[PDB]
Amino acid sequence: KWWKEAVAYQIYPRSFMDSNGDGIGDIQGVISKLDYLSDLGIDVIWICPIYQSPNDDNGYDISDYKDIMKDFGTMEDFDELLDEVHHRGMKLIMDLVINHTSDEHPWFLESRSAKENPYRDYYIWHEGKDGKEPNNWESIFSGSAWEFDEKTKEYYMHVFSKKQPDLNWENEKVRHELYEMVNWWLDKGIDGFRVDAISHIKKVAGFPDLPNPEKLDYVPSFEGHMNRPGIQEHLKELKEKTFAKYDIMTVGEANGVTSDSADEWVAEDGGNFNMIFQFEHMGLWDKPLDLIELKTILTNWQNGLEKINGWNALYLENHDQIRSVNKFGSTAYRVESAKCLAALYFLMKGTPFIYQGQELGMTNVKFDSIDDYDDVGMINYYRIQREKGDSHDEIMKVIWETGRDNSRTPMQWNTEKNAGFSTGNPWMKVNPNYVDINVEEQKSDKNSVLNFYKQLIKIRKQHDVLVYGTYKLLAEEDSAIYAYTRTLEGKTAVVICNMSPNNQTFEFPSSFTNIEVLIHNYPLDKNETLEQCTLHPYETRVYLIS
Ligand SMILES: [Ca+2]
Ligand SMILES: [Ca+2]
Ligand SMILES: [Ca+2]
Repeated sequence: KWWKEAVAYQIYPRSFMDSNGDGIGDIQGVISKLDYLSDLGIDVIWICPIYQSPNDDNGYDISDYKDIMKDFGTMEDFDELLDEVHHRGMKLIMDLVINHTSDEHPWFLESRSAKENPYRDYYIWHEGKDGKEPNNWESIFSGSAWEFDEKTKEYYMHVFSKKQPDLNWENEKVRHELYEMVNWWLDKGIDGFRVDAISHIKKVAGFPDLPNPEKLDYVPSFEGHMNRPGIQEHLKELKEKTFAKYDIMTVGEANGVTSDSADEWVAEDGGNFNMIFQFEHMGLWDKPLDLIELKTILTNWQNGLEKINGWNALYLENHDQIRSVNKFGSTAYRVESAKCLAALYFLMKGTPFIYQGQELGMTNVKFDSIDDYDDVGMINYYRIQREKGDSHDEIMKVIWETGRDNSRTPMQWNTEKNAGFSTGNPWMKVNPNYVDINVEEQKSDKNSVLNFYKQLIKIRKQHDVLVYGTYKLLAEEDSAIYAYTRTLEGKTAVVICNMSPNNQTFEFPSSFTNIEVLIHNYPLDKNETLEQCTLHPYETRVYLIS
């Protein structure tokens, strides 16, 4: 229940803060900015993988689960981070990556050493078919989902990058070792896990070919390994052997789960996770804004989980997506839309997550060279598509509007060199607009995006209706206005958001003994009457009704 009232902040450590001038963010960097997060009002800190890794996927390819990435620091630095986080009245949850390991993980080095060895079926191996791969499955990062090993004359499976071989969850020895590793971290006193790619662990037995109606070289293989039948057997065991033994919060990255099939994931009775990251409103790995479509999706999840006593994880950004201002708002009304977006997703029923930079209203970036980018997915995509005849401009268009690297440029702290993120050369170039968008500037401006998030966190903590209140959608047919209420006892909160770059008129959806304006991003017009709302572009208002 503490995780229900919590506000979470997601840190992408490589791009948060560098403290020793090598252009790479580190743990001591995070430690130096804990005041910032504490003063923001953050309850829970989720940190992206900080384990030993070759960084072919920036930490999500782990070669040692119990050692810290050398770039980030040592185990002592982590211990210091956890100790300092805990003394500031905050909690830390780690990223649990157990769908796959690095190909440099000792398990896999042994696994690939011979066709028969005790670690061979720790991963997924298969002989080829017709001098080619076992099947036509495409990796999520493009190319074949199978990599050939010359020594043992067989292919190993990787849903993601080549250096990320999938673990074999049908092997009980694999599960046992993972369970031991998980409990090892929980014994250290961490407060839970974000469970990475957990919906990809069950493969369709036999790994059959998928329908290829357009005769591609490789086929998008979601129907082969995402939320496949039988996955709940593993997840239920995972909970029973690890999570259920501790007072922690677990949030599973569960791509491919819909609002009607979310029961055995997040239901109060029998659910394997406290909450999940669902992607129906986001869309992973796709290559104005129908506001009503967004209404339907978010409302489905609100109504759907309320019915089974589930709990929603609320978010608009993360390290795998583009910036929300570009995706849902407007760059022509950056400051305003960022606040409008904030109030929109933050004040729904669930636990809100804040990704680094989101509270500043950071936007996408446009680098001209493919060499300026890092995402293994888009680098592969460039290479493949260019060979097929796509122009440089065509591919960069996709990368700019869609590439997740938009969310991995350094955190913008001030107006100094590299926005104060590093004294050296950042691993990824800083967004040029840092001279306008940074923490220092937004701290002293009471109308900044940063201070708006501070107000949101504060009013949510002060009003139980904003935490446990029932959600109801208002004015569904309005293509510009997203309005909804939160109701708890004699308290009704009315959240109004003008999701358009234009002025809009809107009748107040009225029966109250008291009304109060909890938050607003535009100055209040004195002549304006409550019933006739004249909303500016991306104006948002939250009324409290008694
Ligand atoms: Ca560093
Ligand atoms: Ca089995
Ligand atoms: Ca007005």
